Amino acid sequence: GGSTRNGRDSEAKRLGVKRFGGESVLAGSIIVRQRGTKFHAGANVGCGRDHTLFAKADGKVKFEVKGPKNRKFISIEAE
Amino acid sequence: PKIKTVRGAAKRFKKTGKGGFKHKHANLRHILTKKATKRKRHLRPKAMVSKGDLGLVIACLPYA
Amino acid sequence: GIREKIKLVSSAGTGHFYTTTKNKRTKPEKLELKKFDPVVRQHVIYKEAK
Amino acid sequence: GFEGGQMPLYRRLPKFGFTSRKAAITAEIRLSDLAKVEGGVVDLNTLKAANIIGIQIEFAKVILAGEVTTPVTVRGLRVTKGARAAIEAAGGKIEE
RNA sequence: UUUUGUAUAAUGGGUCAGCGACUUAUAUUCUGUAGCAAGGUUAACCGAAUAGGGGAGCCGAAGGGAAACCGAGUCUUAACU
RNA sequence: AGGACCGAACCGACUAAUGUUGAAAAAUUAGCGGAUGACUUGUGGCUGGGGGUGAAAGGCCAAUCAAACCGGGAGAUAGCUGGUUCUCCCCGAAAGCUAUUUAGGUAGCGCCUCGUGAAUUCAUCUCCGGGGGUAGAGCACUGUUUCGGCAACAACCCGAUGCAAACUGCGAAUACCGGAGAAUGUUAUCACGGGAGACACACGGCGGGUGCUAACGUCCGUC
RNA sequence: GUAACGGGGCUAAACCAUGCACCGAAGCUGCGGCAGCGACGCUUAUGCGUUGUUGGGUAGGGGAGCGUUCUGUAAGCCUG
RNA sequence: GUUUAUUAAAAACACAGCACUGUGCAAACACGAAAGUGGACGUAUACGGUGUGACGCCUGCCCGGUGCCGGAAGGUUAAUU
RNA sequence: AAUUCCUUGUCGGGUAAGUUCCGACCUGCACGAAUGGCGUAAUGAUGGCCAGGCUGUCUCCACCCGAGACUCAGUGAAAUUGAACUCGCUGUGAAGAUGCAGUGUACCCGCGGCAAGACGGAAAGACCCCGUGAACCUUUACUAUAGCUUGACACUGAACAU
RNA sequence: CUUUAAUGUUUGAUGUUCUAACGUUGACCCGUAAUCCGGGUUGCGGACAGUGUCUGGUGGGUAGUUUGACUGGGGCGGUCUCCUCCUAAAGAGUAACGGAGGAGCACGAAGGUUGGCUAAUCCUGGUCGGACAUCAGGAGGUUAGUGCAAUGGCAUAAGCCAGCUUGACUGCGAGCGUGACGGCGCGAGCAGGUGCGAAAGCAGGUCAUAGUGAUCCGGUGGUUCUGAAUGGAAGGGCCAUC
Ligand SMILES: [Mg+2]
Ligand SMILES: [Mg+2]
Ligand SMILES: [Mg+2]
Ligand SMILES: [Mg+2]
Ligand SMILES: [Mg+2]
Ligand SMILES: [Mg+2]
Ligand SMILES: [Mg+2]
Ligand SMILES: [Mg+2]
Ligand SMILES: [Mg+2]
Ligand SMILES: [Mg+2]
Ligand SMILES: [Mg+2]
Ligand SMILES: [Mg+2]
Ligand SMILES: [Mg+2]
Ligand SMILES: [Mg+2]
Ligand SMILES: [Mg+2]
Ligand SMILES: [Mg+2]
Ligand SMILES: [Mg+2]
Ligand SMILES: [Mg+2]
Ligand SMILES: [Mg+2]
Ligand SMILES: [Mg+2]
Ligand SMILES: [Mg+2]
Ligand SMILES: [Mg+2]
Ligand SMILES: [Mg+2]
Ligand SMILES: [Mg+2]
Ligand SMILES: [Mg+2]
Ligand SMILES: [Mg+2]
Ligand SMILES: [Mg+2]
Ligand SMILES: [Mg+2]
Ligand SMILES: [Mg+2]
Ligand SMILES: [Mg+2]
Ligand SMILES: [Mg+2]
Ligand SMILES: [Mg+2]
Ligand SMILES: [Mg+2]
Ligand SMILES: [Mg+2]
Ligand SMILES: [Mg+2]
Ligand SMILES: [Mg+2]
Ligand SMILES: [Mg+2]
Ligand SMILES: [Mg+2]
Repeated sequence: GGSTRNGRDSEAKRLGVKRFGGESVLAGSIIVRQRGTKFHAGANVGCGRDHTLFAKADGKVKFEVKGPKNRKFISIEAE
Repeated sequence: PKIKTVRGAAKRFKKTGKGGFKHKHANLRHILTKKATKRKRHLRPKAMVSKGDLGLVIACLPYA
Repeated sequence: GIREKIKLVSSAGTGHFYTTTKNKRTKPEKLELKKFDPVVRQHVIYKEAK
Repeated sequence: GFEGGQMPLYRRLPKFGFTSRKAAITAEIRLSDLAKVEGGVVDLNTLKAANIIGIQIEFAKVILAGEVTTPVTVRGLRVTKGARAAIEAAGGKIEE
């Protein structure tokens, strides 16, 4: 055998889908590792150490797709 | 007979303005060389129990 | 482990100090490299590192 | 406190000690009191005999609780600039 | 009764009559109820004994800080942010 | 003479049967060994319990022995098993997560009950806004396969053909999150506090790991 | 020991398609009655009429009661 | 010869015989906080402990490990000062 | 072999036929020299094997004599027991049915007798596991200690030499 | 009075002797027409032995106990915390003694910033150059490279080179994610001070996700917080830290 073990939660995922109330600085999209699974853009960015899509100034969320060969990109428009 | 308070707990909790108990944070008196200076900074200020363990301190500290 | 622990004392008379590690073997010389101790409220050199 | 087998909580959190040894004698008087001390001069004692402080007590603070009206003179007691205020107006004098 | 589940071939009782198991003391916290109310209430004791006297003392009207201390603020920090 | 020989008394127990609610809490019957000896027996005395005594079996020490009997500490402790007694009315679980010298125990949370507060809270449906890589499919990639081909048997490459939980240049149903709106629902919703029980679940449908796409098998998700 | 439709027995009392009728539950309805909650019609210790709805239940929570022995009310009241 | 009184009488225990080892007597050893007593009114041809078990022929090699006996030079080492 | 797993080893003897027995071999799974090795007359309610004699041990049971059992009179128990109007088969079912479904057979009740079932009676399974259970036992488990030992200071003093 | 010998002291030792504590289970006397006991004489011994307190050793002779859980019964074996992928049904989350691998670190630069740079592979040509070192050209396009697993990600590179450097700063922190909890994580922005850039600006450690241990009891440094009559101090608190 010699097989088993396994990591834990590490949740990681979108916690602010579509236009949301978007607090002054909600989470939005954790999904660590992800530098490109979701990209920083607009009135939100940050992209913390663990690539956590920050989310600056409060407001609706966008979720787009632009230049550099598709690319996700998360931005937040004000309500 | 007057209930005996859990001497120990009475040295880690301090009843606040209301129910709240106010307590000290763990991980700030051992192996710190390899710890985030931000982690410790966000550890110095002591700050109360969680209502889920609260009912486990007001039964430990009868005369609080 | 091997990576011994190290303390960086302030060059200033102040007693404040910093803490980190270093490979006592590979690098013989002791680490010196400045920092900022709240006391003097100013940046300054930091010595001592085996 | 027995939280199953796992280490308790009153055993998981550190302990911050050190106790007064001076607060037990350091009392806290209130505006409501003051003139309630029967007559003038709110002395170090008097309050004690006025069943409002307690023997052992050695020190005490004036502090604002509300009342004051009647002009009074506190003797040998501490007071806040927010209490020494609400008193001199309604008439009064601080020891010192 | 115990079980996911018993007509169970799982437990217990041959039957009847009597007896047989959440009490009691103190402390503490809620709810209900009554008294009084920023006040409430005495303990031991005296006793004219369930009265009345006794307010020693306890709880509450102030909290924050490890504390010194400050006080409707106060710790944190050089800091009013 | 002899721990000598045969054999009663006497001492003992090798075999068998009968007895097994016995005549008997170990005997009766027919046999059996020893029978001047380390023999056997009467009376009385001495060794005391973690102690005695023992030609040694843990054997005996009053039908009791891997630590006697009696009284006391004593209502030891029992996370174990059992039991728990009159009546009507309302609501109504769980067999789960996490930690545990924990696993048939317990604690926090989840779920029940009671009370106090609070708002278009909450729910279904229609519409609008989202992320999706599962089903299926595909084969550029990562591997894996066939048949041709150009190639000192066969690499790459081209064409044609399949396969994949840990392949994806594609990609649903739908579940989930949010916004709007009507209607219906005895605020179903949230928070604080009094009281809990419960952490052995079983089968059946659907998606699966394990097993033999065996089991009234086993382990998850979901109704 | 028939025992591989429950049985009898069935050539349709099997099977397929279409259609009507009937049987069938503590479901739904009808009638009489009970209690928790809501509304309205009257009525205002309110308490009723109608009327809407709810009332399977272990662990367990909540709310109502009955009866037994004893003390006061008991020199009362019942009793040869 | 002895033994599991009450499922085991035996190859088990014992035994004469053998050996190792202790003991100089106020013996070793043992019962006993102690006094004292047993050993023994014996005294190494005696007494204890341990293993083997008439007798016959015999009883090989290994001292590294553990124990026991001897040694003291050195290393380390308690209370104490 | 009281030691041998393979194993009924192989060979010889005994028998009509021998996983046992006796004699050998040696490949001793894993004998061996006083937790003695190999022998041994005698002894043994000791283990194994063989033969004569003997027989109801058996082929294969028959008859007979007595004590019960059976009938009568007297006295007079027991365990067990939720309640009984207590049948068979096939199936169902907490998975092995007198009690459920279907069906079959059967007038009511004793007495002698036999034990297939009532998972019959009997002991809160001793096996197995479980309990942060117990007890005795062992040791280079831990931690302690009686005893046995070491030194120091006391009780404990005086002289001379180095 | 500083370096060095004889006398006397005091003092340890070693070694002889003595007697006078102490031993006598040698003899004799007396209490006593007693083997006990006591006293006396004598002999032998003698500061020894022996006992008390303290102390090192030995100490199953004796005593109290411990000697884990999961587990397709138990045991044997294996496992026990953390990280990666799948199982996991397109949000999160999930089981098995399911299928596979990793961590218990490394780095004063491998951190920060600024300026610049861009691979593998093959084809052809070129001294020694060999299948494959280095040079040229072409093709090619994340097939390379990320300090170490796997997954996601990376050209505006998070890959590579170099200059100057210490932001691997200190006090805080709107608002979030994730937990039963202890707790862990992300974070713009504020204050004080830094580094690099001309500047906008970036920097509170490394592409991210493992690389860890609560509490207690103490150790070290700082501080006028406390300091049991007062002043101090010991101890305690607070901050840093082992
Ligand atoms: Mg008073
Ligand atoms: Mg069962
Ligand atoms: Mg039954
Ligand atoms: Mg009864
Ligand atoms: Mg004889
Ligand atoms: Mg006989
Ligand atoms: Mg004889
Ligand atoms: Mg006798
Ligand atoms: Mg007996
Ligand atoms: Mg007791
Ligand atoms: Mg009891
Ligand atoms: Mg533990
Ligand atoms: Mg598919
Ligand atoms: Mg899903
Ligand atoms: Mg459990
Ligand atoms: Mg379970
Ligand atoms: Mg389940
Ligand atoms: Mg099942
Ligand atoms: Mg009809
Ligand atoms: Mg009907
Ligand atoms: Mg009901
Ligand atoms: Mg004999
Ligand atoms: Mg016997
Ligand atoms: Mg016998
Ligand atoms: Mg022997
Ligand atoms: Mg022998
Ligand atoms: Mg033979
Ligand atoms: Mg042998
Ligand atoms: Mg020998
Ligand atoms: Mg049957
Ligand atoms: Mg019979
Ligand atoms: Mg039985
Ligand atoms: Mg049992
Ligand atoms: Mg022991
Ligand atoms: Mg004990
Ligand atoms: Mg276990
Ligand atoms: Mg998911
Ligand atoms: Mg990395």
